[PDB]
Amino acid sequence: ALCKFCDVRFSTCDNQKSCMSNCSITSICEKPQEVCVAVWRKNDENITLETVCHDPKLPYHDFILEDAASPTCIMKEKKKPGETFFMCSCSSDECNDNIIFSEEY
Ligand SMILES: O=S(=O)([O-])CCC[n+]1ccccc1CCO
Repeated sequence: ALCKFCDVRFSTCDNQKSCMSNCSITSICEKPQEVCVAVWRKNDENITLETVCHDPKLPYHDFILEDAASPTCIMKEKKKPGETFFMCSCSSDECNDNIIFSEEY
């Protein structure tokens, strides 16, 4: 359990099949059950990328990390009232550093 852990940073990730995190912090997750998470958001002022460790038995941003067992971080759209974002989780080393915006691969 070893993840990029910069929390929410500005990003230029847009209109590409995959993105790097460009996060310089790689952390040992505090608890062994934790997985890596990436969250991509765009509003009319900026794009951000959030990278953390998170326990997948706990919701994150009001969603369950159903993909926690995956070695790769495959972005999927999350829609709630007021906000749409993209999120993925994964459980291989620094896997939230290689963020894939496709299911084609
Ligand atoms: O802002 S949007 O509504 O179009 C969602 C964009 C989703 N997204 C984010 C970042 C990189 C790539 C993609 C899609 C693949 O090109």
